[PDB]
Amino acid sequence: MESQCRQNYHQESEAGINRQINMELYACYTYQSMAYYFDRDDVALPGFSKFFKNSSDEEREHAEKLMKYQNKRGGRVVLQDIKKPDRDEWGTGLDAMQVALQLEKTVNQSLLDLHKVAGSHQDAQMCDFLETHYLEEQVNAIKEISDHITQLKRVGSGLGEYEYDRRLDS
Amino acid sequence: MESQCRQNYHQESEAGINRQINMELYACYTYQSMAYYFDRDDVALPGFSKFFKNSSDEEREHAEKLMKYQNKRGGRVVLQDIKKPDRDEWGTGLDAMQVALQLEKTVNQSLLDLHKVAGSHQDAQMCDFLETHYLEEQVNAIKEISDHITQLKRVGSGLGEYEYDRRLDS
Amino acid sequence: MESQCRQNYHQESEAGINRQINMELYACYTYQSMAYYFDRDDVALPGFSKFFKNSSDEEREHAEKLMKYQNKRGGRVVLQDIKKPDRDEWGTGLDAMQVALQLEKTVNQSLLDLHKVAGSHQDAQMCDFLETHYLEEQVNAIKEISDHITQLKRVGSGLGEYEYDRRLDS
Amino acid sequence: MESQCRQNYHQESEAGINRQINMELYACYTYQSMAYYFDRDDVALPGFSKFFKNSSDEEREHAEKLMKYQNKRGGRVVLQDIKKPDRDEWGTGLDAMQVALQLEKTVNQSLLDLHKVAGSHQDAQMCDFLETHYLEEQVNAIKEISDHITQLKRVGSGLGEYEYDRRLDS
Amino acid sequence: MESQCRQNYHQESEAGINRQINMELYACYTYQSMAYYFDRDDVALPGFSKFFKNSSDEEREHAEKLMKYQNKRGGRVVLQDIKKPDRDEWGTGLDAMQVALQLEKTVNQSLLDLHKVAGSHQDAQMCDFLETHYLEEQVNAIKEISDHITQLKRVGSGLGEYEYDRRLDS
Amino acid sequence: MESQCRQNYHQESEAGINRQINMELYACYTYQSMAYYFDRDDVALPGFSKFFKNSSDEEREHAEKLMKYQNKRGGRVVLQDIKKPDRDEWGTGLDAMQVALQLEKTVNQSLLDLHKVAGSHQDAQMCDFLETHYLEEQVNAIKEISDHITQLKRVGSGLGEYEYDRRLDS
Ligand SMILES: [Fe+3]
Ligand SMILES: [Fe+3]
Ligand SMILES: [Fe+3]
Ligand SMILES: [Fe+3]
Ligand SMILES: [Fe+3]
Ligand SMILES: [Fe+3]
Repeated sequence: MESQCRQNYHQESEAGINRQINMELYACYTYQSMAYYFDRDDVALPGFSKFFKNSSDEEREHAEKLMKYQNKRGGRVVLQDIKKPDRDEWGTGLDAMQVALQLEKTVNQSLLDLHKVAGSHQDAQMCDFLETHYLEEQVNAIKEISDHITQLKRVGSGLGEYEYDRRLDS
Repeated sequence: MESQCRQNYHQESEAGINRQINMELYACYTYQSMAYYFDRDDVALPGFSKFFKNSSDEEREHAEKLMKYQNKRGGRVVLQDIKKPDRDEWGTGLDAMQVALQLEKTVNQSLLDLHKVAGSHQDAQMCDFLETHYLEEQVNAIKEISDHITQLKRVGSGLGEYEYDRRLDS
Repeated sequence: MESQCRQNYHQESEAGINRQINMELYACYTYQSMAYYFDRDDVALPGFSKFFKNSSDEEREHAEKLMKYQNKRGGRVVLQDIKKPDRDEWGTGLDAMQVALQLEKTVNQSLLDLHKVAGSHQDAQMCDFLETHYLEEQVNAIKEISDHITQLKRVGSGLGEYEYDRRLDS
Repeated sequence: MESQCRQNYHQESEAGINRQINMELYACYTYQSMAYYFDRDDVALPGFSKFFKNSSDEEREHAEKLMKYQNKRGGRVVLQDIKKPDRDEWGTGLDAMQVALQLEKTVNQSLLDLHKVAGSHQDAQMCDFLETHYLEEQVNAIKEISDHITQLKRVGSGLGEYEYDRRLDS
Repeated sequence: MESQCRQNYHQESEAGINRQINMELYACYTYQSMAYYFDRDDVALPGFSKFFKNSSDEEREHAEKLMKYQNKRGGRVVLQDIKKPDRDEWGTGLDAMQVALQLEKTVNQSLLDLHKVAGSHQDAQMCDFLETHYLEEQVNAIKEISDHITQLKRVGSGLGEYEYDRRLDS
Repeated sequence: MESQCRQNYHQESEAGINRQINMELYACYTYQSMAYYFDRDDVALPGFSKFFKNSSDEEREHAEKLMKYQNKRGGRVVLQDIKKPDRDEWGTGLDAMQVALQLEKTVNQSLLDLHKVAGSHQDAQMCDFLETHYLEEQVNAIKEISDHITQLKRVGSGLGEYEYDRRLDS
């Protein structure tokens, strides 16, 4: 029952998209966890909460665009369990930004590996789709989070973290 | 490290909220699956796709409001794996609406059991929170989906399903 | 042929809603009678006429919302005769307001008994529906009519009743 | 205590108006029944529901205009029981439209008999009142419902009934 | 001289409302004290001053709504002395927020005890009134003040307290 | 710890302001009592209710301006119990206006005694503050209430009191 759409779309690329979908949803869930961690009364950093809630929404949007792409190419979406996040509590604002940077680098490596799979099969359209809609945003997200980390080291604990939280809330 | 917020909030109610969060996220994931199933080129029902994408977004919003409520009361959000949906393909529009009705009844029973836990501990605020923000919407959602099922039986397969899809897309 | 909607909805609650529907329609009919009584040429109190016509319309709206609720829960609307009002003529403005207070207290007692039936079966949603959409309005209506009665005793017969009629017409 | 208004108003005409009031209220109640029948989850025809709810409201308005007319002429409104509708369930859309046509013809015959009573007593004003505000609308209502019946026979059961329901909802 | 309004309103519930009125007025007075404490020239924290003045106004509004409710149900408002606040000076911003949290928890416990009295007498309307207009706001107020306390511990004394004062003034 | 603000501010004037604060709050409480007395279902005079609620709010505003003035001058606000009002019920509209006149004259005498204390210590600014913001308003309030009393004697009991209530509600 090969899809009437399918053309130049390798089954390895199709499986890679399904793998990437689960990875994006995993990142979504971790950011959702962080968002409500910073909403705890004994944490109470609403700027960090908003930053990670927005990051969560953006990851969900990335996953759904991959689901849409899967269908466009005639592939078939196959979902797996979304594994719960690595921690239940995420420390300081700086701690969570550090985790976010490693998470974004993990998603980026996964996308770079997916791009290699697509290129190996001369899937020129899928390569450009990944470059345009995924790879550029990862480079921007990693730079932005790195800037946040550097600034959070500069301002220090206590009042410094409070002031940076105001910046994220603004 | 009992939260400075906590008052009249039983640990059984707190665990019940965490259980309900995972249930809402599970329903979210199933609706997300259906949404992109109806986006398949060999299904191609964009009205059903939109209906289930919106249902998915609403379930996500319900889960996040429970996470917010957990924090308001001084409880602690503890997330578990989001289990993948029961199926990979969802049949006809009528088939998927039937599954949706059973899913909504499952979430509703779970909320009714949660309300009993809250009432047992005379958690009057949590009872009203659940009634106002969860129980009324479940009654409306179940009626709406039941209406859809009846109409989909009336219009039948083929052109009938196409016409009802237009109604959901409108 | 149990409705596909039905969940946590006891047949005693379903019969109680049908009983309440007939009670609301009965109150509607009595207020309609009063409205056109005060439109008689030998009564000629257009403010009282308008007050009771509006009360009649509100009772009709309450009955229809119960019919809608019956359907939402999967119950089945069963209508009975609407008994004609207790009188054909309603006396003075004060007389009719006194009858209205007893009528509203009768409807309120009936709703309070219905709420007990719902609570007995742990129908948490139906309890909140009745509290939100019926019980609060009864408390307000009873206070408002009691205020009217006190004022009508203050102003007395003749010119006093005329002046209060202007207030209701305003 | 003959009303100071009364002139050229026969007691037979006055009783006939009271009879007609009860007939209009009866039709109101039957249409109200149909409206909430089509709101059942196992019927789920919101266009038919709206059509009969509007018909119900129009019958109520006709009854109240007769009550107003009774008072204008110096007659006295005397209300009777409103008998419950002939059925609890009304079948298909076509079935209910058929019942509506017979109901409207029954009300029309009753008004035609009332017009004869008025004319017999040379009540020229009451004849014109009935012609202008009741008889013309009955002819229009009967034609409109007959058109609906013919169209519902044309479109047939299933998808046809669904499409006509959309027309009534529009 | 039982009020013509009174229905399903127990004298224990009526006394409980009068007790709650005095409690709300007491909280009002304490917040008023704090507001003008932070207006002292040797304290000079106008953001904290505004926060507690607004809290004072909200407590006054809660008390007046209970007085209004007492009258709605046919109970009789009986006022007692408003006891002066526990202190004349309230320390640091953090100190006063700590006192506010304990004050709000005291009012909340009192309302929860009042809700139990109402429920014991199956006063369904009064239960919902308390849940809707009092209990939800207490949960929100306690969370908000707890967030303030956590943030004030984070920012520390001196410049930190000044910066948080700006936040409350904003 | 004499305030850095303090200049030409005698401790007798400072104690007098604290005494006046408690007097204004006492008047506030009495007017609040009257406001909800006229909201009783067996009193039901909403114009009088509004008049005394507004008078209550104005007394509260006067007290807070004295608290603000205390701080401006470097004095220290010291609050005492607010004694409950002299009565629980306030009779007729005329009765309550009579009590209001005596209350306003009591507050006025207290302010006149405070002005003497200030003048004795050549506190020229405090004298002008009291004249501008307190003494003129007392003369206006006493005249206005006296006019109300005279009018309420003119219109008499029953319909007259009702008509004057409309004037206060306007
Ligand atoms: Fe992503
Ligand atoms: Fe949900
Ligand atoms: Fe009603
Ligand atoms: Fe008619
Ligand atoms: Fe309060
Ligand atoms: Fe004053």
